[PDB]
Amino acid sequence: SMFTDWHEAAIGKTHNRMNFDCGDADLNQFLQRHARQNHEKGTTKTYVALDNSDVTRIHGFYSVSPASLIYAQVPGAISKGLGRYDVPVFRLGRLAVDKSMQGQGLGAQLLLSAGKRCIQAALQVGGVALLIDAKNKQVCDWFKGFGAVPLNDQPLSLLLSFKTLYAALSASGRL
Amino acid sequence: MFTDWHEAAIGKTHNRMNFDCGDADLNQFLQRHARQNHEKGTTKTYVALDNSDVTRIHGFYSVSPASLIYAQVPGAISKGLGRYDVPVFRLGRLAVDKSMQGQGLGAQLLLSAGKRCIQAALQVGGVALLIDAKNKQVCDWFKGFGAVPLNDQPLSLLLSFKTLYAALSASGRL
Ligand SMILES: CC(=O)SCCNC(=O)CCNC(=O)[C@H](O)C(C)(C)COP(=O)(O)OP(=O)(O)OC[C@H]1O[C@@H](n2cnc3c(N)ncnc32)[C@H](O)[C@@H]1OP(=O)(O)O
Ligand SMILES: CC(=O)SCCNC(=O)CCNC(=O)[C@H](O)C(C)(C)COP(=O)(O)OP(=O)(O)OC[C@H]1O[C@@H](n2cnc3c(N)ncnc32)[C@H](O)[C@@H]1OP(=O)(O)O
Repeated sequence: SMFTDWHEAAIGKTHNRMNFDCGDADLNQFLQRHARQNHEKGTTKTYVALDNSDVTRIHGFYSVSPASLIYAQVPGAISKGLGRYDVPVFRLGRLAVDKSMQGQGLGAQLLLSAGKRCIQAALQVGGVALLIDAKNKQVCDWFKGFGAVPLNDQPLSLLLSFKTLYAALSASGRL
Repeated sequence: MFTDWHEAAIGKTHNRMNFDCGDADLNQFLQRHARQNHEKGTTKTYVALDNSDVTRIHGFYSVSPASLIYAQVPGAISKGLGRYDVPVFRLGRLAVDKSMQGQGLGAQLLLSAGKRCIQAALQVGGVALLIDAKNKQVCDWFKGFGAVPLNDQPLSLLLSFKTLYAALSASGRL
Protein backbone atom coordinates (compact mmCIF):
# COMPACT_ATOMS: atom_id res chain seq x y z
CA SER A 1 0.00 0.00 0.00
CA MET A 2 3.02 2.31 0.40
CA PHE A 3 3.26 4.85 -2.43
CA THR A 4 6.47 4.27 -4.41
CA ASP A 5 5.72 5.60 -7.93
CA TRP A 6 7.72 8.77 -7.30
CA HIS A 7 11.30 9.98 -7.62
CA GLU A 8 13.37 12.47 -5.63
CA ALA A 9 15.03 15.60 -6.95
CA ALA A 10 16.24 18.95 -5.75
CA ILE A 11 13.60 21.68 -6.01
CA GLY A 12 13.79 23.32 -9.42
CA LYS A 13 12.18 25.77 -11.79
CA THR A 14 10.07 23.20 -13.64
CA HIS A 15 8.14 21.93 -10.60
CA ASN A 16 4.61 22.97 -9.73
CA ARG A 17 5.01 24.74 -6.39
CA MET A 18 1.59 26.37 -6.69
CA ASN A 19 -0.49 23.15 -6.75
CA PHE A 20 0.68 21.84 -3.41
CA ASP A 21 -1.40 21.83 -0.26
CA CYS A 22 -0.31 19.77 2.73
CA GLY A 23 -2.94 21.44 4.94
CA ASP A 24 -0.53 23.82 6.66
CA ALA A 25 -0.37 27.27 5.11
CA ASP A 26 3.12 27.99 6.44
CA LEU A 27 4.64 24.92 4.78
CA ASN A 28 2.75 25.59 1.53
CA GLN A 29 3.99 29.19 1.54
CA PHE A 30 7.56 28.09 2.24
CA LEU A 31 7.44 25.86 -0.83
CA GLN A 32 5.88 28.66 -2.90
CA ARG A 33 8.01 31.59 -1.79
CA HIS A 34 11.25 30.42 -0.26
CA ALA A 35 12.30 26.83 -1.02
CA ARG A 36 13.89 27.40 -4.42
CA GLN A 37 15.61 30.69 -3.60
CA ASN A 38 16.92 29.30 -0.28
CA HIS A 39 18.21 26.22 -2.12
CA GLU A 40 20.17 28.36 -4.56
CA LYS A 41 21.50 30.57 -1.73
CA GLY A 42 22.49 27.51 0.31
CA THR A 43 20.60 28.44 3.49
CA THR A 44 18.53 25.24 3.28
CA LYS A 45 18.33 22.50 0.66
CA THR A 46 14.86 21.28 -0.36
CA TYR A 47 14.15 17.95 -2.03
CA VAL A 48 10.84 17.10 -3.69
CA ALA A 49 9.06 13.82 -4.27
CA LEU A 50 7.91 14.04 -7.91
CA ASP A 51 5.26 11.98 -9.65
CA ASN A 52 6.80 9.45 -12.03
CA SER A 53 4.17 10.20 -14.71
CA ASP A 54 3.71 13.99 -14.27
CA VAL A 55 7.20 15.20 -13.36
CA THR A 56 5.87 18.67 -12.47
CA ARG A 57 3.62 17.30 -9.71
CA ILE A 58 5.10 17.60 -6.21
CA HIS A 59 3.80 14.92 -3.85
CA GLY A 60 5.88 16.06 -0.88
CA PHE A 61 9.14 17.68 0.15
CA TYR A 62 11.68 18.04 2.92
CA SER A 63 14.31 20.67 3.71
CA VAL A 64 17.58 20.42 5.68
CA SER A 65 20.37 22.65 6.97
CA PRO A 66 23.36 22.28 9.33
CA ALA A 67 22.82 23.34 12.95
CA SER A 68 24.04 22.84 16.51
CA LEU A 69 22.54 22.64 20.00
CA ILE A 70 23.93 23.52 23.42
CA TYR A 71 24.74 20.62 25.75
CA ALA A 72 21.94 21.58 28.17
CA GLN A 73 19.28 20.86 25.52
CA VAL A 74 20.48 17.41 24.42
CA PRO A 75 19.02 14.27 26.00
CA GLY A 76 21.67 12.15 27.67
CA ALA A 77 20.98 9.15 25.42
CA ILE A 78 22.58 11.19 22.62
CA SER A 79 25.10 13.30 24.55
CA LYS A 80 26.51 10.44 26.67
CA GLY A 81 30.26 10.17 26.18
CA LEU A 82 30.48 13.31 24.02
CA GLY A 83 31.56 15.70 26.77
CA ARG A 84 29.82 18.90 27.86
CA TYR A 85 29.97 20.77 24.54
CA ASP A 86 27.72 21.88 21.68
CA VAL A 87 26.21 18.98 19.72
CA PRO A 88 26.39 19.16 15.88
CA VAL A 89 23.20 18.24 14.02
CA PHE A 90 21.19 18.79 10.85
CA ARG A 91 17.87 20.56 11.17
CA LEU A 92 14.98 18.96 9.32
CA GLY A 93 13.39 22.34 8.83
CA ARG A 94 10.42 21.24 6.71
CA LEU A 95 8.56 18.04 5.87
CA ALA A 96 5.22 17.92 4.10
CA VAL A 97 3.04 15.67 1.95
CA ASP A 98 0.23 16.84 -0.29
CA LYS A 99 -3.08 16.19 1.44
CA SER A 100 -4.28 14.11 -1.51
CA MET A 101 -1.37 11.70 -0.93
CA GLN A 102 -1.23 11.58 2.88
CA GLY A 103 -1.15 8.40 4.96
CA GLN A 104 0.46 6.41 2.13
CA GLY A 105 3.98 6.24 3.58
CA LEU A 106 5.43 9.18 1.64
CA GLY A 107 6.21 11.16 4.79
CA ALA A 108 7.98 8.16 6.30
CA GLN A 109 9.98 7.61 3.11
CA LEU A 110 10.93 11.29 2.99
CA LEU A 111 12.05 11.34 6.64
CA LEU A 112 14.25 8.31 6.04
CA SER A 113 15.57 9.88 2.83
CA ALA A 114 16.46 13.10 4.66
CA GLY A 115 18.19 11.06 7.36
CA LYS A 116 20.15 9.05 4.81
CA ARG A 117 21.19 12.24 3.01
CA CYS A 118 22.36 13.91 6.22
CA ILE A 119 24.14 10.75 7.44
CA GLN A 120 26.06 10.66 4.17
CA ALA A 121 27.05 14.31 4.51
CA ALA A 122 28.00 13.81 8.15
CA LEU A 123 30.59 11.22 7.14
CA GLN A 124 32.50 14.15 5.60
CA VAL A 125 31.68 17.06 7.92
CA GLY A 126 30.17 15.68 11.15
CA GLY A 127 26.74 15.71 12.77
CA VAL A 128 24.97 13.10 14.91
CA ALA A 129 21.20 13.63 14.60
CA LEU A 130 18.29 15.34 12.88
CA LEU A 131 16.78 18.23 14.85
CA ILE A 132 13.02 18.68 14.40
CA ASP A 133 10.72 21.43 15.68
CA ALA A 134 7.29 19.77 15.78
CA LYS A 135 4.28 21.96 15.03
CA ASN A 136 2.00 20.39 17.67
CA LYS A 137 1.47 17.32 19.85
CA GLN A 138 0.16 15.20 16.96
CA VAL A 139 3.18 15.92 14.75
CA CYS A 140 5.47 15.47 17.75
CA ASP A 141 3.95 12.02 18.27
CA TRP A 142 4.45 11.20 14.58
CA PHE A 143 8.20 11.87 14.88
CA LYS A 144 8.41 10.03 18.21
CA GLY A 145 7.13 6.97 16.37
CA PHE A 146 10.46 6.90 14.50
CA GLY A 147 12.50 7.21 17.69
CA ALA A 148 12.85 10.98 17.92
CA VAL A 149 13.29 12.16 21.51
CA PRO A 150 12.39 15.56 22.99
CA LEU A 151 14.94 18.18 23.99
CA ASN A 152 15.42 18.58 27.72
CA ASP A 153 13.38 21.76 28.19
CA GLN A 154 11.57 22.10 24.82
CA PRO A 155 9.02 19.27 24.57
CA LEU A 156 8.03 20.02 20.95
CA SER A 157 11.65 20.06 19.69
CA LEU A 158 13.05 16.60 18.99
CA LEU A 159 16.31 14.87 18.12
CA LEU A 160 16.31 11.77 15.92
CA SER A 161 19.75 10.30 16.26
CA PHE A 162 21.70 8.96 13.31
CA LYS A 163 22.20 5.80 15.40
CA THR A 164 18.42 5.33 15.46
CA LEU A 165 18.02 6.29 11.80
CA TYR A 166 20.83 4.00 10.64
CA ALA A 167 19.26 1.05 12.45
CA ALA A 168 15.88 1.84 10.86
CA LEU A 169 17.42 2.10 7.38
CA SER A 170 19.18 -1.22 8.04
CA ALA A 171 16.07 -3.04 9.26
CA SER A 172 14.04 -1.74 6.31
CA GLY A 173 16.65 -2.53 3.66
CA ARG A 174 17.14 1.15 2.79
CA LEU A 175 20.87 1.53 3.46
CA MET B 1 54.86 26.63 -0.60
CA PHE B 2 55.08 23.23 1.12
CA THR B 3 53.20 20.80 -1.11
CA ASP B 4 54.87 17.41 -0.46
CA TRP B 5 51.91 16.17 1.58
CA HIS B 6 48.54 14.47 1.11
CA GLU B 7 45.23 14.65 2.97
CA ALA B 8 43.46 11.85 4.86
CA ALA B 9 40.84 11.39 7.56
CA ILE B 10 42.41 10.94 10.99
CA GLY B 11 42.88 7.26 11.78
CA LYS B 12 44.69 4.68 13.90
CA THR B 13 47.88 4.57 11.81
CA HIS B 14 48.86 8.21 12.22
CA ASN B 15 51.38 9.53 14.72
CA ARG B 16 49.38 11.87 16.95
CA MET B 17 52.19 12.14 19.54
CA ASN B 18 54.91 13.55 17.29
CA PHE B 19 53.21 16.87 16.62
CA ASP B 20 53.62 20.24 18.29
CA CYS B 21 52.03 23.35 16.85
CA GLY B 22 53.14 25.38 19.87
CA ASP B 23 49.63 25.45 21.36
CA ALA B 24 49.08 22.86 24.07
CA ASP B 25 45.29 22.80 23.72
CA LEU B 26 45.53 21.94 20.02
CA ASN B 27 48.21 19.28 20.58
CA GLN B 28 46.07 17.77 23.33
CA PHE B 29 43.04 17.79 21.06
CA LEU B 30 44.94 15.86 18.40
CA GLN B 31 46.30 13.40 20.98
CA ARG B 32 43.18 12.80 23.07
CA HIS B 33 40.06 13.72 21.11
CA ALA B 34 40.45 14.01 17.32
CA ARG B 35 40.18 10.32 16.42
CA GLN B 36 37.45 9.42 18.92
CA ASN B 37 35.39 12.51 17.97
CA HIS B 38 35.75 11.57 14.29
CA GLU B 39 34.41 8.08 14.91
CA LYS B 40 31.61 9.45 17.09
CA GLY B 41 30.73 11.99 14.37
CA THR B 42 30.90 15.15 16.53
CA THR B 43 33.76 16.63 14.49
CA LYS B 44 35.65 15.28 11.49
CA THR B 45 39.42 15.78 11.48
CA TYR B 46 41.65 15.66 8.41
CA VAL B 47 45.45 15.46 8.55
CA ALA B 48 48.20 16.62 6.21
CA LEU B 49 50.58 13.67 5.96
CA ASP B 50 54.13 13.72 4.67
CA ASN B 51 54.45 12.06 1.28
CA SER B 52 57.59 10.26 2.54
CA ASP B 53 56.00 9.01 5.79
CA VAL B 54 52.28 8.24 5.93
CA THR B 55 52.35 8.38 9.72
CA ARG B 56 53.82 11.90 9.95
CA ILE B 57 51.21 14.61 10.62
CA HIS B 58 52.34 18.07 9.49
CA GLY B 59 48.99 19.74 10.21
CA PHE B 60 45.30 19.13 10.63
CA TYR B 61 41.88 20.73 10.62
CA SER B 62 38.53 19.78 12.17
CA VAL B 63 34.99 20.69 11.11
CA SER B 64 31.40 20.23 12.25
CA PRO B 65 27.95 21.61 11.32
CA ALA B 66 26.70 24.52 13.40
CA SER B 67 24.31 27.41 13.42
CA LEU B 68 24.50 31.02 14.53
CA ILE B 69 21.62 33.15 15.75
CA TYR B 70 20.62 35.96 13.38
CA ALA B 71 21.75 38.66 15.82
CA GLN B 72 25.42 37.62 15.66
CA VAL B 73 25.78 37.67 11.86
CA PRO B 74 26.58 41.06 10.26
CA GLY B 75 24.10 41.91 7.52
CA ALA B 76 21.80 38.96 8.25
CA ILE B 77 18.53 39.70 6.43
CA SER B 78 15.37 37.90 7.56
CA LYS B 79 12.63 36.41 5.41
CA GLY B 80 10.38 36.11 8.48
CA LEU B 81 9.60 37.91 11.71
CA GLY B 82 10.80 35.08 13.95
CA ARG B 83 14.14 33.87 15.22
CA TYR B 84 16.29 32.17 12.61
CA ASP B 85 19.75 30.68 12.35
CA VAL B 86 22.47 31.15 9.77
CA PRO B 87 23.68 27.62 8.85
CA VAL B 88 27.46 27.23 8.92
CA PHE B 89 30.27 24.78 9.48
CA ARG B 90 32.57 25.45 12.39
CA LEU B 91 36.29 25.27 11.66
CA GLY B 92 36.91 24.03 15.18
CA ARG B 93 40.64 23.36 14.85
CA LEU B 94 43.46 24.31 12.51
CA ALA B 95 47.09 23.68 13.32
CA VAL B 96 50.48 23.19 11.68
CA ASP B 97 53.56 21.69 13.32
CA LYS B 98 55.95 24.38 14.53
CA SER B 99 58.77 23.02 12.36
CA MET B 100 56.58 23.50 9.25
CA GLN B 101 54.98 26.89 9.94
CA GLY B 102 55.14 29.79 7.50
CA GLN B 103 55.23 27.52 4.40
CA GLY B 104 51.61 27.91 3.38
CA LEU B 105 50.30 24.66 4.88
CA GLY B 106 47.85 26.50 7.12
CA ALA B 107 46.52 28.46 4.16
CA GLN B 108 46.22 25.25 2.12
CA LEU B 109 44.34 23.46 4.90
CA LEU B 110 41.98 26.41 5.34
CA LEU B 111 41.07 26.21 1.65
CA SER B 112 40.75 22.43 1.90
CA ALA B 113 38.38 22.77 4.86
CA GLY B 114 36.37 25.31 2.88
CA LYS B 115 36.23 23.06 -0.19
CA ARG B 116 35.10 20.05 1.84
CA CYS B 117 32.38 22.05 3.58
CA ILE B 118 31.20 23.71 0.34
CA GLN B 119 30.86 20.28 -1.24
CA ALA B 120 28.83 18.98 1.70
CA ALA B 121 26.70 22.14 1.66
CA LEU B 122 25.68 21.38 -1.93
CA GLN B 123 23.74 18.48 -0.42
CA VAL B 124 22.68 19.77 3.00
CA GLY B 125 23.18 23.54 3.12
CA GLY B 126 25.48 25.99 4.86
CA VAL B 127 26.91 29.35 3.78
CA ALA B 128 30.16 29.97 5.69
CA LEU B 129 32.90 28.70 7.98
CA LEU B 130 32.67 29.85 11.60
CA ILE B 131 36.05 30.36 13.31
CA ASP B 132 36.79 31.21 16.95
CA ALA B 133 40.20 32.88 16.82
CA LYS B 134 42.59 32.15 19.68
CA ASN B 135 44.01 35.68 19.88
CA LYS B 136 44.46 38.89 17.90
CA GLN B 137 47.40 37.42 15.95
CA VAL B 138 45.38 34.41 14.78
CA CYS B 139 42.34 36.65 14.25
CA ASP B 140 44.34 38.84 11.86
CA TRP B 141 45.56 35.71 10.04
CA PHE B 142 42.00 34.65 9.27
CA LYS B 143 41.06 38.25 8.44
CA GLY B 144 43.80 38.07 5.81
CA PHE B 145 41.55 35.63 3.91
CA GLY B 146 38.46 37.84 4.22
CA ALA B 147 37.02 36.50 7.47
CA VAL B 148 34.68 39.02 9.11
CA PRO B 149 33.95 39.22 12.86
CA LEU B 150 30.59 38.52 14.45
CA ASN B 151 28.65 41.52 15.70
CA ASP B 152 29.53 41.40 19.42
CA GLN B 153 32.41 38.87 19.44
CA PRO B 154 35.52 40.32 17.76
CA LEU B 155 37.48 37.05 17.91
CA SER B 156 34.74 34.95 16.27
CA LEU B 157 34.77 35.20 12.48
CA LEU B 158 32.75 34.11 9.46
CA LEU B 159 34.50 33.21 6.20
CA SER B 160 31.82 33.13 3.52
CA PHE B 161 31.57 30.30 1.03
CA LYS B 162 31.19 33.00 -1.63
CA THR B 163 34.79 34.00 -0.88
CA LEU B 164 36.15 30.45 -0.65
CA TYR B 165 34.43 29.21 -3.81
CA ALA B 166 35.91 31.99 -5.91
CA ALA B 167 39.42 30.96 -4.93
CA LEU B 168 38.84 27.21 -5.31
CA SER B 169 37.23 27.68 -8.73
CA ALA B 170 40.06 29.98 -9.86
CA SER B 171 42.69 27.40 -8.83
CA GLY B 172 40.82 24.50 -10.46
CA ARG B 173 40.03 22.71 -7.19
CA LEU B 174 36.26 23.07 -7.74
C1 LIG C 1 9.59 19.68 10.64
C2 LIG C 1 8.19 20.06 10.33
O1 LIG C 1 7.93 20.68 9.29
S1 LIG C 1 6.92 19.55 11.56
C3 LIG C 1 5.45 19.61 10.48
C4 LIG C 1 5.35 18.30 9.73
N1 LIG C 1 4.47 18.54 8.56
C5 LIG C 1 3.09 18.68 8.67
O2 LIG C 1 2.53 18.58 9.76
C6 LIG C 1 2.39 18.96 7.37
C7 LIG C 1 1.04 18.25 7.33
N2 LIG C 1 1.20 16.78 7.33
C8 LIG C 1 1.96 16.07 6.41
O3 LIG C 1 2.61 16.64 5.52
C9 LIG C 1 1.97 14.54 6.54
O4 LIG C 1 0.73 14.14 7.05
C10 LIG C 1 3.11 14.02 7.42
C11 LIG C 1 4.49 14.29 6.81
C12 LIG C 1 3.00 14.59 8.83
C13 LIG C 1 2.85 12.50 7.46
O5 LIG C 1 3.34 11.94 6.28
P1 LIG C 1 2.10 11.01 5.51
O6 LIG C 1 2.67 10.61 4.20
O7 LIG C 1 0.84 11.80 5.65
O8 LIG C 1 1.85 9.75 6.47
P2 LIG C 1 2.92 8.45 6.71
O9 LIG C 1 4.13 8.64 5.88
O10 LIG C 1 2.90 8.36 8.20
O11 LIG C 1 2.00 7.24 6.04
C14 LIG C 1 1.74 6.18 7.01
C15 LIG C 1 2.66 5.04 6.64
O12 LIG C 1 4.03 5.45 6.89
C16 LIG C 1 4.71 4.40 7.55
N3 LIG C 1 4.86 4.76 8.97
C17 LIG C 1 4.31 5.85 9.64
N4 LIG C 1 4.64 5.89 10.94
C18 LIG C 1 5.44 4.75 11.11
C19 LIG C 1 6.11 4.22 12.22
N5 LIG C 1 6.01 4.87 13.42
N6 LIG C 1 6.85 3.10 12.13
C20 LIG C 1 6.90 2.52 10.89
N7 LIG C 1 6.31 2.90 9.74
C21 LIG C 1 5.59 4.04 9.89
C22 LIG C 1 3.85 3.12 7.42
O13 LIG C 1 4.14 2.52 6.21
C23 LIG C 1 2.43 3.78 7.49
O14 LIG C 1 1.48 3.05 6.86
P3 LIG C 1 0.57 1.90 7.87
O15 LIG C 1 0.54 2.58 9.20
O16 LIG C 1 -0.78 1.99 7.17
O17 LIG C 1 1.32 0.61 7.75
C1 LIG D 1 40.56 27.51 14.29
C2 LIG D 1 41.64 27.53 15.33
O1 LIG D 1 42.00 26.49 15.86
S1 LIG D 1 42.37 29.20 15.70
C3 LIG D 1 44.01 28.64 16.25
C4 LIG D 1 44.85 28.58 15.00
N1 LIG D 1 45.96 27.64 15.23
C5 LIG D 1 47.07 28.06 15.95
O2 LIG D 1 47.12 29.20 16.38
C6 LIG D 1 48.13 27.00 16.13
C7 LIG D 1 49.51 27.61 15.96
N2 LIG D 1 49.73 28.19 14.60
C8 LIG D 1 49.64 27.42 13.43
O3 LIG D 1 49.36 26.24 13.49
C9 LIG D 1 49.94 28.12 12.08
O4 LIG D 1 50.94 29.08 12.33
C10 LIG D 1 48.71 28.77 11.45
C11 LIG D 1 47.63 27.75 11.13
C12 LIG D 1 48.19 29.88 12.36
C13 LIG D 1 49.22 29.40 10.13
O5 LIG D 1 49.51 28.36 9.25
P1 LIG D 1 51.16 28.43 8.68
O6 LIG D 1 51.29 27.19 7.84
O7 LIG D 1 52.04 28.67 9.87
O8 LIG D 1 51.27 29.87 7.92
P2 LIG D 1 50.69 30.16 6.34
O9 LIG D 1 49.89 29.03 5.79
O10 LIG D 1 50.12 31.52 6.54
O11 LIG D 1 52.17 30.34 5.56
C14 LIG D 1 52.22 31.60 4.83
C15 LIG D 1 51.83 31.36 3.37
O12 LIG D 1 50.41 31.14 3.35
C16 LIG D 1 49.85 31.81 2.26
N3 LIG D 1 49.07 32.89 2.83
C17 LIG D 1 48.98 33.25 4.18
N4 LIG D 1 48.16 34.29 4.38
C18 LIG D 1 47.69 34.60 3.10
C19 LIG D 1 46.81 35.59 2.65
N5 LIG D 1 46.23 36.45 3.55
N6 LIG D 1 46.50 35.69 1.34
C20 LIG D 1 47.11 34.79 0.51
N7 LIG D 1 47.98 33.79 0.80
C21 LIG D 1 48.24 33.74 2.13
C22 LIG D 1 51.01 32.36 1.37
O13 LIG D 1 51.41 31.38 0.47
C23 LIG D 1 52.10 32.57 2.48
O14 LIG D 1 53.35 32.46 1.97
P3 LIG D 1 54.10 34.07 1.56
O15 LIG D 1 53.44 35.09 2.46
O16 LIG D 1 55.53 33.74 1.85
O17 LIG D 1 53.77 34.08 0.11
